[PDB]
Amino acid sequence: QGGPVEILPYLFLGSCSHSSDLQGLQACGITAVLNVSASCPNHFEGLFRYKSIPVEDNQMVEISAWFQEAIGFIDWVKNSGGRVLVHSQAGISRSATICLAYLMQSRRVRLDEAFDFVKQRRGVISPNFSFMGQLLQFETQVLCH
Repeated sequence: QGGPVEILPYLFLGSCSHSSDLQGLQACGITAVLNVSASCPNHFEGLFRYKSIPVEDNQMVEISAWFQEAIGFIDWVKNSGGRVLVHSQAGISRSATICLAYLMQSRRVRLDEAFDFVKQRRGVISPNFSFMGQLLQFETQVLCH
């Protein structure tokens, strides 16, 4: 029971085909669009604020470089923009991971309570099933740093 990701009525995230009806419904009344494609951190605005995150092409694109970018783009929209929607590009939870950083550096809940809030269990990326070691790493990475 999961798939689509949505944090509060201001932050929205997709993942699989659900990103179509979702990104479209919000598109009608959207403000900041996190186009996870390329062109590095680009700040366009076809309709309001188009954000572009540099994606990669290997395994699942390491998301350790979008920590400050995610919380800087998502927070910059909630503090002035309005609604930020992160799109996907491989039926993966990469987009939900970006919003995770926001809830971490902004809500201070670490990937533990943050991942548990953005959605329910069932949904582990990369080799990380039945394991509780990854915790202080992302914490000091998105919060402390």
